[PDB]
Amino acid sequence: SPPESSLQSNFVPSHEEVGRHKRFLVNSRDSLQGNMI
Amino acid sequence: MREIVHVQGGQCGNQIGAKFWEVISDEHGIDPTGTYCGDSDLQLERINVFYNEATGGRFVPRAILMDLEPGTMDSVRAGPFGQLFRPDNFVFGQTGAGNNWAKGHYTEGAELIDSVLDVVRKEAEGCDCLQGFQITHSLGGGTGSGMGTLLISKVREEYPDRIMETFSVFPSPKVSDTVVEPYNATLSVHQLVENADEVQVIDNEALYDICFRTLKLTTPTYGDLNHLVSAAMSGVTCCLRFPGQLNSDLRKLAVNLIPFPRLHFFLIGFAPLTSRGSQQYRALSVPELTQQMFDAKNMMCASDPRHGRYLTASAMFRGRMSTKEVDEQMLNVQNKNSSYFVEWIPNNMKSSVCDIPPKGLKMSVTFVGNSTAIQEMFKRVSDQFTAMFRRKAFLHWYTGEGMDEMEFTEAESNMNDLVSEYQQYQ
Amino acid sequence: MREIVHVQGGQCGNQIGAKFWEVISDEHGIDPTGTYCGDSDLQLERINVFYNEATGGRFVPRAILMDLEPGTMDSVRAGPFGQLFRPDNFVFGQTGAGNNWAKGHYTEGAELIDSVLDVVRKEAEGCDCLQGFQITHSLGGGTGSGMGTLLISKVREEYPDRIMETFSVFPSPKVSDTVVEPYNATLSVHQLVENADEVQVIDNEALYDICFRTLKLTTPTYGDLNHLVSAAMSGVTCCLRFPGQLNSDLRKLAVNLIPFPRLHFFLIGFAPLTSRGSQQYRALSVPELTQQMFDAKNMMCASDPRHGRYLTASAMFRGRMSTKEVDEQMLNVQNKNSSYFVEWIPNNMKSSVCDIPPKGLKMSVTFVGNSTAIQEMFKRVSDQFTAMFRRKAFLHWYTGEGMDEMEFTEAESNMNDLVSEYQQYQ
Amino acid sequence: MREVISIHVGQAGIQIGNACWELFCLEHGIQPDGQMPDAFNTFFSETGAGKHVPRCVFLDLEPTVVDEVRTGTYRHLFHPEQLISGKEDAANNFARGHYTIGKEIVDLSLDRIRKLADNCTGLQGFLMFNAVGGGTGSGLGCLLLERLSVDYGKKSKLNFCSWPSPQVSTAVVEPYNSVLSTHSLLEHTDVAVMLDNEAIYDICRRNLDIERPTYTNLNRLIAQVISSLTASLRFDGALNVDVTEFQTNLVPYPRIHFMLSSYAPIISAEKAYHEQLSVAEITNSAFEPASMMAKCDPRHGKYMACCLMYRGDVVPKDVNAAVATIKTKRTIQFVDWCPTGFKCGINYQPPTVVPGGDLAKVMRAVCMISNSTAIAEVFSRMDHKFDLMYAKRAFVHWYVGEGMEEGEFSEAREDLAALEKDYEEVGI
Amino acid sequence: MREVISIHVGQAGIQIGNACWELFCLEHGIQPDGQMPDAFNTFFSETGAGKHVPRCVFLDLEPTVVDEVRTGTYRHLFHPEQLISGKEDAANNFARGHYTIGKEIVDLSLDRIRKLADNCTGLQGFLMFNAVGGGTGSGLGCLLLERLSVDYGKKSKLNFCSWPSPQVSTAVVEPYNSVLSTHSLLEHTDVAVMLDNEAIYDICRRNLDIERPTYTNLNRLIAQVISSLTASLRFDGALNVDVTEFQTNLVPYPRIHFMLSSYAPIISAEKAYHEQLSVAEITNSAFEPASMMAKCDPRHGKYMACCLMYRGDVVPKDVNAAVATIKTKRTIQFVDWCPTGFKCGINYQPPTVVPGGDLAKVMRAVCMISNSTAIAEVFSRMDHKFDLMYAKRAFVHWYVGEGMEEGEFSEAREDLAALEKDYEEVGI
Ligand SMILES: Nc1nc2c(ncn2[C@@H]2O[C@H](COP(=O)(O)OP(=O)(O)OP(=O)(O)O)[C@@H](O)[C@H]2O)c(=O)[nH]1
Ligand SMILES: Nc1nc2c(ncn2[C@@H]2O[C@H](COP(=O)(O)OP(=O)(O)OP(=O)(O)O)[C@@H](O)[C@H]2O)c(=O)[nH]1
Ligand SMILES: Nc1nc2c(ncn2[C@@H]2O[C@H](COP(=O)(O)OP(=O)(O)O)[C@@H](O)[C@H]2O)c(=O)[nH]1
Ligand SMILES: Nc1nc2c(ncn2[C@@H]2O[C@H](COP(=O)(O)OP(=O)(O)O)[C@@H](O)[C@H]2O)c(=O)[nH]1
Ligand SMILES: [Mg+2]
Ligand SMILES: [Mg+2]
Repeated sequence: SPPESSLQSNFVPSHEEVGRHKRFLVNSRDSLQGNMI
Repeated sequence: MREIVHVQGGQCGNQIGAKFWEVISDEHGIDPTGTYCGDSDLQLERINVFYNEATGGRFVPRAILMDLEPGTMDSVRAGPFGQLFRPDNFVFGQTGAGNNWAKGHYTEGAELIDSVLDVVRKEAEGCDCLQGFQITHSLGGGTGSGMGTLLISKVREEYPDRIMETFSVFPSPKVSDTVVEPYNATLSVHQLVENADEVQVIDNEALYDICFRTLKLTTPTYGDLNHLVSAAMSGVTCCLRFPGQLNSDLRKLAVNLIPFPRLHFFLIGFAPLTSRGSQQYRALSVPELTQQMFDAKNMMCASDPRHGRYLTASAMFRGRMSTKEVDEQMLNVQNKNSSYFVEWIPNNMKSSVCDIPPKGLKMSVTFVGNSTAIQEMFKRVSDQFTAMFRRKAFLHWYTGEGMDEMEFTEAESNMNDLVSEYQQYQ
Repeated sequence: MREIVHVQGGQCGNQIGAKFWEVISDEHGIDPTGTYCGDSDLQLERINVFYNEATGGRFVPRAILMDLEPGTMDSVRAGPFGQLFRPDNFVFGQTGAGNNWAKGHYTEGAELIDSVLDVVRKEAEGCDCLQGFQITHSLGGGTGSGMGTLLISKVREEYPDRIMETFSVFPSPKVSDTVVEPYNATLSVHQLVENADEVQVIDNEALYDICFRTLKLTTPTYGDLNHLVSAAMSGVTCCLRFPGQLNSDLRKLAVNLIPFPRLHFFLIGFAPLTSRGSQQYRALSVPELTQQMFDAKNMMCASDPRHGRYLTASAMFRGRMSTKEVDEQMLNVQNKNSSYFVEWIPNNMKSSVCDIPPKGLKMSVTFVGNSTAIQEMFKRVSDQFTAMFRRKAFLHWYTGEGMDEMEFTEAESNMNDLVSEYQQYQ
Repeated sequence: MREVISIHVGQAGIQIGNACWELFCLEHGIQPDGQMPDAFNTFFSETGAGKHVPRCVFLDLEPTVVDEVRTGTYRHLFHPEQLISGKEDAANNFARGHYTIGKEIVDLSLDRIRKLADNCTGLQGFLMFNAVGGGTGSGLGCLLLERLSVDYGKKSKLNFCSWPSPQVSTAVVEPYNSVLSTHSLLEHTDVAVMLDNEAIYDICRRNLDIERPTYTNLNRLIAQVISSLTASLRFDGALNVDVTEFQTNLVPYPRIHFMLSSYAPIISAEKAYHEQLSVAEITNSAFEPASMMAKCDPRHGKYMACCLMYRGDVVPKDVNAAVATIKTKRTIQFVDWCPTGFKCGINYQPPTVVPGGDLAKVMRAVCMISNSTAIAEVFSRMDHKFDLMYAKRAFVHWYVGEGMEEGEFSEAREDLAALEKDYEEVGI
Repeated sequence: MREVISIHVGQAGIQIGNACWELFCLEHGIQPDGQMPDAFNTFFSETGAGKHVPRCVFLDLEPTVVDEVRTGTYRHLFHPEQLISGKEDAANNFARGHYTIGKEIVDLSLDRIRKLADNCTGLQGFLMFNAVGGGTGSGLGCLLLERLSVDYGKKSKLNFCSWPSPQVSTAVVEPYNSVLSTHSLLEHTDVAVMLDNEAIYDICRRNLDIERPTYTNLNRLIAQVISSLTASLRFDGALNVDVTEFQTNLVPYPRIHFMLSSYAPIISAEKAYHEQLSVAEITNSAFEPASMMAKCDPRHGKYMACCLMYRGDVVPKDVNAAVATIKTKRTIQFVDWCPTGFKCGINYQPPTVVPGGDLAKVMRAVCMISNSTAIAEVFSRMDHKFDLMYAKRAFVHWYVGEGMEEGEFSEAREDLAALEKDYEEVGI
């Protein structure tokens, strides 16, 4: 088997690439105009 | 119609500009997936000022993410409203400017400035004619100051007749971060004073002082300081997005705040501002809207305007309200504070009515004012820059990355001349 | 009515035309077993231009599968849409050309070209009247460059007045494979310049440039790049199969691109081309189509048109679209980019409207342009050829097949006078 | 994308390196096989089924510590020629490191570095660990830095070299080995960070009340330091600190890059059950001279620059309140030409505790690296006990008879004397 | 239709045919009886009911290595008369091996090479594996190459000649045998490739880390070379390279047909799963000067052509990306009359590892055959060794009285110096 086509007839790529992340640790923040809890 | 072009540079600009697109998507009823909800005429009758219809029905922001390291680009797309932006608006560096001016301005910001003007021209020439450029970045670091302001140099050459609106966050006097700050700050200031049509100043000392006294939070983070800048930056552009009894725009601010083009530095205020302890106890009306807004505690610069003199100023009133109590109260604040207002200018105030109030409130105001009290943090930058430069400390980076020495002597002399010309009008 | 005969040679050509007969099968509703699907009258009103009715219900291609080695033709047949082609339209070689123009053109290209002339005479004379030929091959190899171009020669003599429209892929100069490329490149140009009516240049690093910058493909295979140029092959012939408000033809391209018979070398662009991380973000309109098409990033020839002058150009649009914007956009780019558009021709470029767009897209555009920037591509192939022929390298595989040195110098002369002829029009 | 190469020369580098990489394996989740039951990229590579092999070389001229790593637990984590070994020890000699044994091992060493660097662009720099008192840690450690400057010119090169004590040195010819290593690393090292063994012994005795720990317990505490330096390179945080501003914020002059460190909190589980861990007091502990990392008193030294690396659940508000407290504090004095004196970097990941170790699970920590004028005294005591033994030709016949000539001692003597004059001139 | 004929002479040729056909039987599914439980048509011919039969001749005048093959496991696979045996050893003698004792075995060998190459037209070429230092490898190899040149002149003549090393020569009269053999290797051999023993000795010593390797492990590496040689000929690929492509892309002058070889990766199981052996990490090791399989140092030579063949799941994106960094590095250099020097072949099927051998199951591999000006050095010390021992008539009486004449040595001396004058004439 040769490698398959990675483009549809719509002429766009077929599979995504997961971006190189940074080990996202979230931060809980919200303020002003009610400013939560 | 008109088109505000936003550019979002540096680590600091990428967080304060992301929170900006959280609240403008709030004001226009935009979902984080790009669609629309809310069912109102007033949310999208003027939507081309900040958004583009992308033939998927979504409203992509006309804002470009711009940094020399993908650490901040990773964060702004992982969180909420990161799906709103286009990945082609993101421009990536890989090396990173380690808070050095020549690092971003001469060596490795030179090869990414060709790619980022390609995306500026992609969205500028795609419309008929735009209204202005809105430049948020950081002068304390490197990728915001040096790599940021050569963009300011280049787009002014291509579009000299358009307005040049910059919101720059300054080094702060009390907190000591990014220890080579006075080199980055001074080398950006003298070059943007001949280049930017008008500049507004944000300092993290003043945003902390707001959370000390007016918001009375206990643990304010950077996201809380972001929405302080973001609520003010929404308010300064609200009349271009919404109707009103008295319409205005950014060059209305420019013609009504700038008697001389060398002096174009402003202070920002924003009222009302309380926590829930005073949300139901304070009469939301025109007296304390104007009177909190003329307070040093509410100022977003680390300056006391009581020290200086208000040369010119403007107020951006938002919401359905009585209009006498807007402008006659600014006549009373001029009569009571006649010593605080400059003597050869009668009616220092520009006013406008932006009849759609912001979300969650019914009355608000945004301050943009040219005060000669903005001299004082140029003085403390001058004192600490010449403290580092009289014995040439931390200089070998700024020499070895292709940048000369008399470029620094003209940098100090230009800003000293800017300080001296603010004295003669006080 | 008319018929365009695809003649498809070299191991590059057979696998770049397998993807060509996949896209015109998809656009025309051809099941790979041969039967029609999709029950649309516009989708089969013009079939006789590329397919012939088989009196068994199927639509056999008018394709001339051509190679000197029996391997790539077996892989094309074994793949999908490879059982569409007539088995007798394949012509088989048993020895092959070893990237050798001598055995490609003279010795091993002679005993097989008598069978190719038999099959191309059989299908063409069976038609009522021809429209042209579509020569797709490679110049960096042995069989496509060797007797694909001798096939170009003799059907030009035997058919003197028809159209000969060739998609030839030049050798990739930056990252060069098949080390004796400039012998097969330069010395097949000077033969082809008096025997080809219309030429389009394809470069492999340009095909990698559009896969990297505009498609952001992580792993681009040959199937991707053969699929991208088949967008050009279908977009250039859209009006041959489909109606339009303004019509065209390959003859229209001939009469509206060359003011002189020698300058038939063209560049090719295709728009739109975006990833699906930015497909929902793409506003798809006529002004955004033309400006993204008019970039060296998008053009599938590896020559910079900013260093040259577009002497003549053309733009086939596709899709239901307004016909004031099918010209006011080119008045915008001619007035803005007048430095890149030559003066002694007024209004350098034409357009036509095809009504059916490619499937999945509502509008598209292909571009065939006679730009004088190709002088930097022939002179760049020149400095490898004159350096490798000065010191007599790899020449005994050439002179040892009924051959001498005189037409190598004639190749240098007949190509550098094409370089110098493009010199006088920049 | 991002990657950093760690080089460990000498058996001091070996023992600091095995504990440094066992924390990284427990920090990202690498089993002793190199599998993950994505910040590994900045310290661990990839090769298919989770195989996250390390990006570090291990130089030693003698095999007696390297091949017992091969025999030990971490066999298949490390690539086998990343562990590079000779046959004979340099045995406390600068000449034995350079000219007789090191010339035959440095060709294979740069062969492995070149293959391990050209795998992907994005190399921030090299982290050097060595012993200046030793033979291969100072001699071969010099010649690696000579061959790294000639090819990898513009790349950053951090340094963490174990300076000997005024008292605990366990050698006699470390006066020769150390000051010949200075003539190496004034002009080849970009940022030099100083270490000292009794300055880790007195932290283990006082801050954890551990009366009999060993060399390996020193190596956990320093492993926590290097992991905190690369905290922002791997994990996310509010203020990113990569390697390029360890030098442009802490090095004011190219010949002034010798600098100090400190770590806090170093608190056991039996003391963390009573003391509250606030950001204000962990940085107050990092400013105490008794909590210092290389035994250099900063009362007579004058802080030119500093860096703070907060790691954990540190809110930026009390970062700025605590650092304003030390400007008010008079006993930590700073320089008049550097009024601002601080670069702050916040990372959200808490410090990773090793079970069976010495530390507990704390929610916040500081890694402070400060360039101060106090580094003048650590070389002035080097002045006094070098001239006290060089004056009567003691231990000189080993050096002169083994390739290196007399006179290189005198120019390296004038080199560190010039370093003394530079630190006195900048400290006015 | 398509077939290739291998030819082996000498004891070295016989066991180098045993390794390359232990491998080719193991990848084509060929049991030692030949029964499958159309890509095989190059090396095996369909005979009867599902039997595949070797396409070669095994040639040796001494029976001591060949009749032990016909009593072995592969004895019902091979045809009996394809293995042709003599009666007496040539005994390091060009005079006997060409003239005296080698003339009664050529009539059987040319009968079988006719009966094997006449079954189908379109024969792809002949391969030759000879021992240069041997007696029948040099003598019989020369004369039958002469007779196959007059019979089949227009067919390819591949050769992988096993040359004596500068220090490893395992005999005494290698100056006579090799210089006499290269007089005719120059004139009627279309392709020559040097396989020096000590170079492949070193490669097994450091890459595969076997410090007692034997001629078996030497022979497996050549088997991997010939497998990735004709991988494109046997199986399909992204870009085919034919055997005719070799001379058209590596031989710019008919006299210069002497090229090099290199195989990478040759990693061992233990060291295998420890590197992402990527289309680059493996093409950098293929171009490494010490990874040479004939110990011709190319840093003092100029590359005049190079052919790379990839074998596995190789995308050509990083083929072009990695070969660009090969082109840009200045430690490699090309002669200016070949601005490009690269012919690439791609085969989809990965190489197959032999059980119990010394390689590992590797997904992608590179074999690289480069023509260079650095062939002048293997003939330059050949000049030194021949004249140093021809000076005083050593071993001359074994050649003069056994068929040749005094003066063959002078002209074989002369035309090798003509090869040197021709190589330096390219070398400006
Ligand atoms: N902190 C720490 N210091 C060590 C360690 N091992 C050795 N040292 C220091 O190194 C000095 C002795 O030199 P070594 O490192 O053992 O020798 P070397 O640098 O490998 O060079 P050679 O003497 O040739 O083996 C001692 O005085 C210690 O200060 C260790 O595991 N941890
Ligand atoms: N590459 C390779 N060469 C070998 C091998 N075995 C022997 N040789 C070469 O063969 C040479 C000696 O000749 P032999 O092959 O033993 O004997 P021969 O070719 O039959 O010729 P005679 O010496 O007359 O018996 C040595 O110089 C080696 O270089 C092997 O396993 N691999
Ligand atoms: N206004 C504002 N300032 C910030 C924010 N985050 C950090 N800062 C300030 O910016 C300085 C660091 O800037 P830096 O990120 O290095 O700028 P960069 O070079 O553009 O990345 C610190 O002194 C902070 O006080 C923010 O979210 N808003
Ligand atoms: N665009 C394109 N180029 C190809 C393709 N296949 C091979 N090539 C290029 O063609 C050159 C080899 O010529 P080739 O077609 O194989 O020789 P030929 O079949 O005898 O003409 C190589 O440099 C490849 O880069 C293909 O499918 N598409
Ligand atoms: Mg030693
Ligand atoms: Mg022999």
